[PDB]
Amino acid sequence: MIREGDKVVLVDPRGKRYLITVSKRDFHTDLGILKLEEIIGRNFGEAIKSHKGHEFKILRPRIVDYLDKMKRGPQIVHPKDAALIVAYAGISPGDFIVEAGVGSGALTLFLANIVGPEGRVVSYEIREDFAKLAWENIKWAGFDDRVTIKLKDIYEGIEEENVDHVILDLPQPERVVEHAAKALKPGGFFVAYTPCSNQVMRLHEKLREFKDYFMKPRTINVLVFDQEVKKECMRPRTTALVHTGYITFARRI
Amino acid sequence: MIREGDKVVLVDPRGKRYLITVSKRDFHTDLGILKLEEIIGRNFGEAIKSHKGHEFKILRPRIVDYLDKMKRGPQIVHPKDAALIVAYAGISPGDFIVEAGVGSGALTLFLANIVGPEGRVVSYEIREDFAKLAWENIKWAGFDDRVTIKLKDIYEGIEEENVDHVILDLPQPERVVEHAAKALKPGGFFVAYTPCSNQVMRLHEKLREFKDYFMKPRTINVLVFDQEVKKECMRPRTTALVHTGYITFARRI
Amino acid sequence: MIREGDKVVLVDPRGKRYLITVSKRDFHTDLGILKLEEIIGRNFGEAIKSHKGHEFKILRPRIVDYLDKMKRGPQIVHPKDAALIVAYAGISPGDFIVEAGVGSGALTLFLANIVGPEGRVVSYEIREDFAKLAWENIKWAGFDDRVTIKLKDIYEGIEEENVDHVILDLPQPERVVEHAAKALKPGGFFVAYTPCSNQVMRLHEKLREFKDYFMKPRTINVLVFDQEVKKECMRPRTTALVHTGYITFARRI
Amino acid sequence: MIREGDKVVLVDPRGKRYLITVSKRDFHTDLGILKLEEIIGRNFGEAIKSHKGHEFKILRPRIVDYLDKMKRGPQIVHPKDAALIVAYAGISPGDFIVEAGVGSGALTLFLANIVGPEGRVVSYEIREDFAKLAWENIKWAGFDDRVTIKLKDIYEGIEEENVDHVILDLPQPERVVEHAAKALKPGGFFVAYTPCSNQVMRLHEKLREFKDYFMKPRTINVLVFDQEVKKECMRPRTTALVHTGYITFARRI
Ligand SMILES: Nc1ncnc2c1ncn2[C@@H]1O[C@H](CSCC[C@H](N)C(=O)O)[C@@H](O)[C@H]1O
Ligand SMILES: Nc1ncnc2c1ncn2[C@@H]1O[C@H](CSCC[C@H](N)C(=O)O)[C@@H](O)[C@H]1O
Ligand SMILES: Nc1ncnc2c1ncn2[C@@H]1O[C@H](CSCC[C@H](N)C(=O)O)[C@@H](O)[C@H]1O
Ligand SMILES: Nc1ncnc2c1ncn2[C@@H]1O[C@H](CSCC[C@H](N)C(=O)O)[C@@H](O)[C@H]1O
Repeated sequence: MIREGDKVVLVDPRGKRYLITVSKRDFHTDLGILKLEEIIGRNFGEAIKSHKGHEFKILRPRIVDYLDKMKRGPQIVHPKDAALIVAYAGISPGDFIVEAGVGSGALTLFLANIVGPEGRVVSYEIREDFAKLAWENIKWAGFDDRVTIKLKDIYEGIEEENVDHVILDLPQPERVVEHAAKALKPGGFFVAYTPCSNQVMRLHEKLREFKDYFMKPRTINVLVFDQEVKKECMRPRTTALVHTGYITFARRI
Repeated sequence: MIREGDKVVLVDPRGKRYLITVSKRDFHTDLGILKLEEIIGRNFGEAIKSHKGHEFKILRPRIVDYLDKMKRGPQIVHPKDAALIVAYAGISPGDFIVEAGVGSGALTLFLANIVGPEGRVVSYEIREDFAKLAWENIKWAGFDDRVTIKLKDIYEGIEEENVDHVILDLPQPERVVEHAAKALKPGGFFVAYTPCSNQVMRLHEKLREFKDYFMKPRTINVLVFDQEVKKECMRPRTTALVHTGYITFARRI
Repeated sequence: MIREGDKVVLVDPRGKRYLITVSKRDFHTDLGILKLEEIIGRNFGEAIKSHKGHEFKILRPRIVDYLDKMKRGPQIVHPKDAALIVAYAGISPGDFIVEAGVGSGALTLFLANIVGPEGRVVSYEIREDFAKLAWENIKWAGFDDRVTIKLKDIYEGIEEENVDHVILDLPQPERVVEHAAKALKPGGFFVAYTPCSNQVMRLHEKLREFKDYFMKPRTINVLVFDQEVKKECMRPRTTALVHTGYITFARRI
Repeated sequence: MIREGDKVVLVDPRGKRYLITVSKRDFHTDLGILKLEEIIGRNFGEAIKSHKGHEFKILRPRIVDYLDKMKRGPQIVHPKDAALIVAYAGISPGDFIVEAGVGSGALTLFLANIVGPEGRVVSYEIREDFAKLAWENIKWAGFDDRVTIKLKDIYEGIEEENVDHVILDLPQPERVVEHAAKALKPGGFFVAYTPCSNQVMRLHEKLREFKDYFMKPRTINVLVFDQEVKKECMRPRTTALVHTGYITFARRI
């Protein structure tokens, strides 16, 4: 039951993915021209061929596909870091999240998927060009129902009340700690992602000032090694992404 | 609206958590005796005092509290590893998951929380004492509605059809690859956690045999460093958990 | 040609080492009493037996044995860190090194071994109990000929001239930068080991002030993983020493 | 007393090094032409200028400069790995080392520097073009006195006797274990560098066969992180070299 306007992932013989809207149009590939209207009426698992006879397999888009093919700026939160945010703050279906700044919306997409259609994410942003980019990513991924972008400076305050988590990727998360203490419910998490150890120190100094409002904070950083596994040789990949940012957690009350 | 039989987390002045069922009983602490009936009628955020005048703050249990206080055996999947499984396989609210072996239920609790009340997890297990331990953990955490434990050897087959993910923490995941190829929907993930590099090699040799059923597999391992952040000194903690297991992902067709 | 008063390493059937001075005495072990005079006249490679028949093999002490069996306080420079100091600063036979503070002498032993009998290490120290501990370790290891300990505060100056390397494990290495610029020959290294990232920042600010005296500084930290290699399972050891200190290098002129 | 035919390091205003032989020639640079005869008669620490007025400072070449500027092939042992070899096997001035294969001579240069003018390194090699490349590097660095290259296959045997260390960067170090057991003195080290975990497993199986000849083997791998230290931000460098090879040590008797 694939209809016109539906999104679909096409998979190459090389295993390359193309995330595509189904329409009566020509799609130009590396490996020939695809007649997209052929997809209509077909099912996931089936395939289409280019004019050169190369086969493209049809998959339902998953969160991994939207995240991988998203339009982005240079600074995003990596899936490995979003993964640890979700895990250590216990982010759950139905949660209400305040986040800032929205950026390209990578973290936002990840979180919106996790809280599900009855959860909510409100993301503050001060750059209208990034707000627009993120909004387009979020509509494209199908999460406009649960995510709202505000063009507003979160250092001036958080309008929301009884929130589950306040999640920051901002230059100065210490300017949000007081607002978060008021906005968060008992047991909710304050979480901040910060590239520099200078940021971590300034954040911790603020959290110490607010020690009657939070449990003991914890700061981590995560590294993921890829393994090269061939018939005659397993070893880690030679180079890795070794640093993106520190992640600090503080539980309210 | 805290009623009798409700679960509650009590937080120490030291920040220690006690995950408790509310009844009219006496609770014995490090810091004196608590009269749990006093919790009844109270609200989250409020507090109770021990007979020695020590204050215990009252929180709603979150997934982090269940995971942290769970009854466990010596071999569990760590939250950092569960986090990366969820992230790289795109595990989402409503998903249908086959898992084995259930173990103590740690990975199962984590996944059950992510898939939500309309998702499902079916966990196979061959040791009835672990099946019982996991079942008691899952009922305690409130997930009996969405998780089912089967006392059955998954090497003999997977009954389920059109599953989103098959997720393994088993000595021999290569003996499940064919069953998973049949059970998984197009685009679903096979994921296996394995402590030893020998397991990774055997698994990859099997996935190569089934290269027509899966995209190119990926194997990772994740390390999380804790930071020590004091007024005058920030540095990583001296010692870390540096290895638990490798994680392999292969996407179906 | 093993004589009385020689030092010798005795190796257990379990592979445990005992670094011992050969005299006509009784040595009490886990595995029985050893008659040490029986070593006299023997050669390296041969063995002695305890009164319970357990065999102790006789080796010549190497630097690894002195380092491993040295009397120490709680804060030393680890061999892995000393290794990188030697490597990245190009520490060589015949070099003249100024070091501070001596501590237990661990770094000093390592460096003294590398510069050889014609190199020299001068180590400054302000605590006389540590100066004595280090001196006893250095005499025991046979390096009194090339190492001198000074009971003097290196923040007040370095007397030495045309030195190859100034090597610091001190709370405030920035108070030594100016003295080191004067003491070092052209192309010599300033090197500083520091546990905290706050120390690294203060040091780098000082080195920026002295940017006309040094090349661009480099700061590293080193992690060594142990592998567990059994017949049926290879994997990294579960836990590791993941942080000791950062190491900063700056080459003079 | 810089005379003609001497080697010198020239340092750029940008901090770039040029390792050069002093002759009456013209040296063409990025920053103008250098009249190299001007160096004659001068001292280390002084400078030459290009015709364009840019200053090049004069340093004595150190092992770090030879290692950094060496002509190499694609596969060398990294200084961090050579560092741990030296450290954990206790490689010392005066040692006699057998090494294979010589490669580009990077490990050989490192080791030759450590053993000093009275130590010896004998390196076996089976490819004549690499033997020649290494020989040219070793003569250039000034170590022809202490290093000998043999065009010979070390799997056929080690001619040398009472050696301190046998040091391997070979596809199959297990084919050398028996020869090393015979060649090594009591307490000498067998050391092997291997990129793949499969090599580590085959090597350990051979060392278990020879367990009456060696103490318990140890396998490590080393990672060095670079830190970025700017006035307003300290953080690890984003990317790192995360794997080169494992290093296995076994002490003879
Ligand atoms: N005070 C503030 N309030 C709201 N947004 C802010 C802010 N200060 C900075 N920002 C925004 O925060 C963003 C940091 S980049 C955030 C990237 C995002 N986490 C992603 O994964 O795609 C920038 O877009 C910046 O404009
Ligand atoms: N073939 C098989 N089918 C089902 N369970 C199996 C199995 N082989 C081993 N097991 C079970 O797999 C488990 C591995 S320990 C699993 C721990 C779990 N992931 C947690 O986080 O708590 C054991 O309980 C073992 O009994
Ligand atoms: N200004 C100063 N001058 C000389 N020594 C100093 C000093 N400030 C601190 N110290 C000494 O520096 C030492 C730091 S611990 C050094 C450990 C040593 N690197 C080892 O490996 O064993 C202490 O012994 C302290 O007493
Ligand atoms: N059996 C054998 N005997 C001697 N050399 C061998 C050998 N098998 C392989 N080799 C050589 O071993 C080398 C591996 S590359 C060694 C690189 C070297 N450690 C460096 O740092 O520069 C190659 O030059 C190869 O020709």
